[PDB]
Amino acid sequence: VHLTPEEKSAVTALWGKVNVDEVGGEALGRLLVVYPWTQRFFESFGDLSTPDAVMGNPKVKAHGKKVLGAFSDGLAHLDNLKGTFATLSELHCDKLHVDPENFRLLGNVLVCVLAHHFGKEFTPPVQAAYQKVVAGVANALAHKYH
Amino acid sequence: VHLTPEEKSAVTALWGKVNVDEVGGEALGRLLVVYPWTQRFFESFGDLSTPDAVMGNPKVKAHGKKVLGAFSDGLAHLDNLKGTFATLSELHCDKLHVDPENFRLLGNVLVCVLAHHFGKEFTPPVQAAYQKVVAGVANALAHKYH
Amino acid sequence: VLSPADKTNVKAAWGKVGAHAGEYGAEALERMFLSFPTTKTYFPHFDLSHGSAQVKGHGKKVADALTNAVAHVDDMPNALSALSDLHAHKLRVDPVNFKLLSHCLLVTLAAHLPAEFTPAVHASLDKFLASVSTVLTSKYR
Amino acid sequence: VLSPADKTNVKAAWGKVGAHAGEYGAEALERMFLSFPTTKTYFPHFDLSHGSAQVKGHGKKVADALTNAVAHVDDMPNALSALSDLHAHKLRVDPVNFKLLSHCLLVTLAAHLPAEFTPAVHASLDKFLASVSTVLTSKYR
Ligand code: HEM
Ligand code: HEM
Ligand code: HEM
Ligand code: HEM
Repeated sequence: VHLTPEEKSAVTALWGKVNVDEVGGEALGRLLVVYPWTQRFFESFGDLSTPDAVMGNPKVKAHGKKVLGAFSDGLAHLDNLKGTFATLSELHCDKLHVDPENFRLLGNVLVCVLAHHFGKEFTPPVQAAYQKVVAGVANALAHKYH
Repeated sequence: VHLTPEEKSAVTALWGKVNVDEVGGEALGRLLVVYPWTQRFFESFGDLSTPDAVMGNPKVKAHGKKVLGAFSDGLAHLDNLKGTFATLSELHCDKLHVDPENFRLLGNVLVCVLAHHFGKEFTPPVQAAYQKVVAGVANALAHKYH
Repeated sequence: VLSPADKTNVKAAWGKVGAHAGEYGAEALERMFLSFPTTKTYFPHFDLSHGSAQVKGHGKKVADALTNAVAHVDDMPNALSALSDLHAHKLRVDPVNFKLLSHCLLVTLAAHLPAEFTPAVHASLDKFLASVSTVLTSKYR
Repeated sequence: VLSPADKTNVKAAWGKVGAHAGEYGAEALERMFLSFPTTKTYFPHFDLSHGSAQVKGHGKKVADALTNAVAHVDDMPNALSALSDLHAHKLRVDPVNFKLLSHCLLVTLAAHLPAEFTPAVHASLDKFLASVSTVLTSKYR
């Protein structure tokens, strides 16, 4: 993914403010609430009955932190996303058989979470940069389908 | 795309029986009728006002031939679909900006056309083989998007 | 959203299915299982073999549900609520799967009703199936 | 298909937008144009620059239609018929573009109404926008 220097600066500056212990959990929870068929993949997580149960799930938050970590990894290797996410692509595609549209949904909910936490600062140009990154990650994850 | 010898045989054998002058136009025509937003790409074709008008359009039938020719090309090079469709990918992605879901729709309507034409001969296993081919083609056309 | 023309097309074509309903239903499932093997995942405890009586039986259920949808075209959510519950709430079927079965049903219909499967009817049938899929993937109760 | 609670959530959330509906629709458009440049293709005759007055006026239009839709939640096809005509029949907008706009709208709302943008409201608005999108992309008259 090619980011202009200004874009990279914008991306980085906002990412420096993200609460690493919370955002991925927020994102994963919202995916499970907004697109409920995704719960099928996390039945082992326990109670996902309601919005509150989902958002309050410890397993959801723990897992969310792992997800965020993968996004941080991507941000540092935008040049080589397919290589960086090779193992995650095999897991998601070959083993779990997650439909690739789901990768797109999670990236978009992540964007909605950033907008939620950063309001004012999440300007159109900042969102545009983040849309490239998230499309990049989604494409790398779906590589095995390609 | 990898077809077992058995699958390639099945595909191959049926394809030699396809009316290359007509099947492509039927397929393009049905894409335009079934998913009408696709017509926006063929405005220069004239009268696409009614199913009747789409199906009897000379430009649709002529263009249909070209599309089918591309599928025949894929069949002959299942090996290097990506290499084979490189120029077509560039046309469709970077010159026309066709959303990739549209490639899958055309692939599926072709399948419907084959079923309509061959009746009982278009068996479940024959379809399965054809689905791998159509997905391979759509994936090769979408390459520039990946 | 279906046009009056759509509803008429659908009633006419589905009507021609008749007592073949179940057979057509079973064939569509077998087409799905072979073409998109990932769908088998939702049927862990089925005998998905070639002339499986389980699939034939299920095919009949699917076909009857479509007949039901046709005979309640104007108020589907109310007529298919129990099916939404099963598919959406209990099974949590990824919506992509509905596109696969819909496609396999269209293929089946094309292979069996050559005179009825005109571009206009193909268009209405696709729209109808997308309508049904939307109901079955939604949690509206 | 929307549940009764979805309907309540949308009405409530849309209520909080109120006076800013217009500014929000304009921002949503701007976000879409920047983030998904291919969408600009439908507006060749538009000044798509930052403070473009055209986008601002167009944002109002979009927002007014959503307000109407919220008001006619149980009756969208009837309410939006003219808009369906324009988008589906005249402009022939590819349905993917409705997902892009819907997403940009959610982002705008999340950005401006953080307290109101709870998981449940987010879920309800997403379904609402999908329903609007379905109406606008189908020809049924
Ligand atoms: C941007 C998209 C995504 C990213 C970056 C991502 C990242 C990850 C990461 C880092 C893990 C942990 C791997 C490990 O065990 O070391 C994981 C596991 C998993 N992911 Fe994702 N994921 C994404 C999308 C999804 C989606 C959309 C789904 C399903 C709807 C999904 C389902 C799963 C499941 C079920 C596991 C569990 C594997 C296990 O715990 O055995 N993921 N993902
Ligand atoms: C499997 C999918 C497809 C295949 C194999 C295919 C194949 C082709 C071929 C062989 C050409 C002619 C290039 C030449 O002039 O030599 C072409 C052109 C074109 N295709 Fe496709 N196509 C596919 C899907 C689509 C879709 C889904 C759309 C739009 C909805 C589309 C829109 C066009 C247009 C607008 C042109 C015209 C360019 C021109 O000839 O001036 N194609 N395609
Ligand atoms: C047009 C769309 C569909 C229709 C009309 C439909 C209809 C039905 C019906 C009537 C039943 C049986 C309920 C009963 O016991 O009375 C059923 C069950 C089921 N359906 Fe579907 N279905 C559709 C799509 C799908 C798809 C796309 C999948 C997943 C790939 C799926 C997976 C299942 C499963 C797993 C069961 C339960 C079987 C069992 O455990 O006995 N369905 N469906
Ligand atoms: C939430 C979904 C949408 C709604 C409620 C909506 C609403 C509207 C409204 C109210 C108008 C002007 C009607 C009039 O007063 O004549 C309009 C026009 C238009 N819309 Fe949309 N729209 C939506 C999505 C889209 C999308 C996704 C696109 C393409 C990316 C699009 C492209 C257009 C265009 C090109 C026009 C005509 C502009 C002109 O020539 O002035 N719309 N829309």
